[PDB]
Amino acid sequence: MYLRITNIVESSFFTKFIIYLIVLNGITMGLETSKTFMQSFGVYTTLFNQIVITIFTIEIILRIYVHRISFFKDPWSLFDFFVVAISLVPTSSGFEILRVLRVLRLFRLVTAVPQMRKIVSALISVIPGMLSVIALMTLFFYIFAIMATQLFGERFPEWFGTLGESFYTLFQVMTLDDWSDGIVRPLMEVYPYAWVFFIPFIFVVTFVMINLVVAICVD
Amino acid sequence: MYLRITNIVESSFFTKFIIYLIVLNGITMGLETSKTFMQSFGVYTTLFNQIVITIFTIEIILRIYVHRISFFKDPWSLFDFFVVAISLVPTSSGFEILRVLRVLRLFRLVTAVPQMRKIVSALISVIPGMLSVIALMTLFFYIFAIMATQLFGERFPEWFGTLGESFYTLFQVMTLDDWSDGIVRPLMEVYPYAWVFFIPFIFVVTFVMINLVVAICVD
Amino acid sequence: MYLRITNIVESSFFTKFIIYLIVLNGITMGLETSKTFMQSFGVYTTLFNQIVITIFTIEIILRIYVHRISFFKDPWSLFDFFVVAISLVPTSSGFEILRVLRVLRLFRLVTAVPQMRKIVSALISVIPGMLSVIALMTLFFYIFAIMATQLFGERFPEWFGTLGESFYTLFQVMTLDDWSDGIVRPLMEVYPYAWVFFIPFIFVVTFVMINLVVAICVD
Amino acid sequence: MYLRITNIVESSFFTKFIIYLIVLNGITMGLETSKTFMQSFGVYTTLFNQIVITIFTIEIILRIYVHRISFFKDPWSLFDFFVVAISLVPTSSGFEILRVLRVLRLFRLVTAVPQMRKIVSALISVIPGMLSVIALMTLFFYIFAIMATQLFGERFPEWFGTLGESFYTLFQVMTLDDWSDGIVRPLMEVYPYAWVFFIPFIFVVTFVMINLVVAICVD
Repeated sequence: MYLRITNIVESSFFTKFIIYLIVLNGITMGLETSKTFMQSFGVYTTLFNQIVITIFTIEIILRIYVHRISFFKDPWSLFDFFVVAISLVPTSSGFEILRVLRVLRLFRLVTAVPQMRKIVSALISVIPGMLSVIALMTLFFYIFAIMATQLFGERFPEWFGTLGESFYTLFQVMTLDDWSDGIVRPLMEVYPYAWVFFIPFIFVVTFVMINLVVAICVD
Repeated sequence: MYLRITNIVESSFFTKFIIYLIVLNGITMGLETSKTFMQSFGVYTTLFNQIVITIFTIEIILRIYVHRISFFKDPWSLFDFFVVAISLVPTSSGFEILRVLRVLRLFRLVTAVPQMRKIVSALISVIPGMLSVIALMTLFFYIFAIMATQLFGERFPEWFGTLGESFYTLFQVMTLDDWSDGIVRPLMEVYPYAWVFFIPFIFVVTFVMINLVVAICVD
Repeated sequence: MYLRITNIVESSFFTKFIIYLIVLNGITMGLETSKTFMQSFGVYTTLFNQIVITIFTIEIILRIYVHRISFFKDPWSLFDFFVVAISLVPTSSGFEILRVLRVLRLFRLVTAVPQMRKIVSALISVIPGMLSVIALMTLFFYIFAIMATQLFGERFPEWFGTLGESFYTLFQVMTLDDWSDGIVRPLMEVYPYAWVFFIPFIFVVTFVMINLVVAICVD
Repeated sequence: MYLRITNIVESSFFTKFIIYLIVLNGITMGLETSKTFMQSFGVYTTLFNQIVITIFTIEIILRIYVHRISFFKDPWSLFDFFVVAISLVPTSSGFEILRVLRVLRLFRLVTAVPQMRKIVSALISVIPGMLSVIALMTLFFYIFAIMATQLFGERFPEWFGTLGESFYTLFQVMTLDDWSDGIVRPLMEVYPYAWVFFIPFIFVVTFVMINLVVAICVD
């Protein structure tokens, strides 16, 4: 039966039938958003969904016989597996992000369709060249997040009260998001020199970030 | 008479006459801005305006006899047709954007003056090589926009209450506009973990955009 | 006496003496900032200031005899004349920005010291290659500034009430400065679709600007 | 005994033992952030800290015998000396930033591990080719900071009242942070033309910054 199904699975029809369902379930998921649409055709699309979920597990079963070990060493397939598994965790119990994480199956449109895979791959490939810098920065953040917690967290605990809070705030300063009127002018009403912490933080972090883009512009 | 007008239309004088009108009609449109000016020369200009609109339909009519089918296959010519067409819908009925969309005719200074054609074409030409990325992202936006509507739309309906609302908010976060103090800090007073949605969102989207600029800086 | 002074003017000591005065006068101007310093040594400083202003006119007089026409065809010389000229209009009358525009003489440090000249020249030289795009942009801004004034200036005159206000507001959206929570979200409370005006505006302008940087990242 | 210790110090075990304390002390410093953690194990980790602080002085003492003058001409070594010395200044007297500056020792993970060393060095190396620009800019900032103090500091002392405040505010406009709704729109309520100061300042400064990135994307 193997070559029979290996011929079904590898069929152009099959790959296109899946791509056809993704665009439908994506279109159908934009509709589940509408409280109006749901009052009318809610029962329709709850079923249609569970239907596609089966079809997708059947496929993942079919795809596994045909590829076996080869399949659990394919990034795009591994993905597809975990993304369908999520969609299988009952519409109940645990966390309800699991109900929400179901929308991640629409990323299969990236998986199932080449050129996308190409483009995603193109992107992902740039990351290893970035890991030295990314490491450097995270060390830097960690170091500064610590200083700030112990320098401003007493008076300013919303923003710096906890190590995690300082991380969030420092991230916000890095994106240069409302950094002065939002964080540093306030801080300075109590700690006049806080500028001595943040201006250097800004230079270094933006400098590094310029460098990193230039590196991605030469590899 | 065909060649008579093909020599009128194709004449340098004809083109320079048109360009001359555009600059005048453009100057006059900055004047229609002044409620003061309109109270004095308001009548002067409304007529000046209907005049140029005629002169331009005459030209488009002329330009078409000289080119026939070659014309409705020229971007720049097609443009001026539709742009002049907008300005033909009577000053009344329907929507009032049509009255406002008239000033689109000043883009004819781009259409009728070389160099601008060069630069605009330079620009437009870059877009095809971005279509793979642009799609990747729009798929991404669509996915996240759905996640956010169902994760935050009950408590935060201004920002995430509807799929389209979420598009806009997500757009704003992506342009890194007031994202933390404006949207996520508020969100977190109710959903402590919202940062788990927006920081990853910020990374991907900022990553992708650097790559896109670096790609353009290759092609 | 000509070659005598041409040997005075062209002397290393002369130039270095001038550069000496620039850095001294520049330091003195930072001190003129202090309301304290001025109560103490304000008199000390205003005389030294007028002294420097004399010396500089003397120099500029001398420099011209030694170059004649050659001088008023030197950008950097023209600058120095026009900068020293500003500092010559008496401490009284007309516009008082003239008292303030005096501090522009510290740009003589760019003018009198090479390498700076190099760097400045390096920068300025990039400009000609940008003028087609800068023209493109100004036309774009002019067209949208007009549309916005007539679409929004009635309900929102602070931001769009006048052609000039719209220019300013459009510039601000372009710097992506507080654009959503500051301008468009407000606008939309009255004009739900204003997003159809600003998102396209934002795309084009940010596109064009990226193109301009890559263009510069090639020449 | 020299070659004995020169074989202790230069050993793989030595180097990797130091790296072990850094990642341990660094972990231990994130924990001293928690006032919870400190209420239970505060005793443990103050001593652990003093332990590592001894070990680091012992090590720095050892490393100096092995290198003598060669060491005080190594940037990376000099660093570790200063950073350990900071951590020696008693947990008392003077200022409290010295207690806080202790966390700078976690930068030894950069110093004591290559690739980091490489990356940091790669970055720093880019700096000297920026110094003409960095200098140019600081002249410009100083000039405009002076102008602003005398144009806006009377009515607007929080933002432009003092030379240093003008520097800070100018920095913020340069990072394009809340500049319009935060500073210039306000300013314009009193000085209508303030846009004539900040728009040019924005152009020059944003221009220069683009040039500097393109420079770094050449060298």
